[PDB]
Amino acid sequence: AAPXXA
Amino acid sequence: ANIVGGIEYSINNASLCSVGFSVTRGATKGFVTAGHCGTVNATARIGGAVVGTFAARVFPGNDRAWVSLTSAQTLLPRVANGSSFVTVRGSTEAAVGAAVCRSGRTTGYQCGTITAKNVTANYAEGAVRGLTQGNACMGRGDSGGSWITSAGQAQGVMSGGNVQSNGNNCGIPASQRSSLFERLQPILSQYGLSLVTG
Repeated sequence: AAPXXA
Repeated sequence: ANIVGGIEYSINNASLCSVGFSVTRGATKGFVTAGHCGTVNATARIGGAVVGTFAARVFPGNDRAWVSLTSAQTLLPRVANGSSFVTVRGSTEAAVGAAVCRSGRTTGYQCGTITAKNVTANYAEGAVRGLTQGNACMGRGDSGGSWITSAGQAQGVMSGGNVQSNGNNCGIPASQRSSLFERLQPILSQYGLSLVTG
């Protein structure tokens, strides 16, 4: 999972 | 600028995020967004003009922030849906299984359902706990944008999820998407904010 941003 | 949920804003002339919701703190105008978007005092711009700065944020742990705007900004109780708008009416939290939509500058307005609550995201920066998961798709740049029911109950702001190599999770089936949002209730109480409604 990654935050989102751009 | 007219502040509507879902539109683009930039942070320190670099990163892009989306507005979550117009809010007020006493006479101060603001918008709620994702904490990952900026640090305290970072400069937010809309269409190239300075509109305010980050007044507070928490990230990782939680994923929230609010930007205090100049008095010249116009707050609106609306979220972008294409060229149309969804009116914000309140912040009743929907339950698991309810339909919800999100708005952001990269994938526009996408809908799905809420699939789980209290989910932990292990981002590289550290874990973010207590997020709600939905299966509406999203992409890089949607962070901070509005999550709302079609009836206008604001749910929270876009935090993150399982973006694929094309920068979004819209190319994988709803069943495989994990799109996480920070609940709005705790952000309104933590910072003493009132949602703008219509």
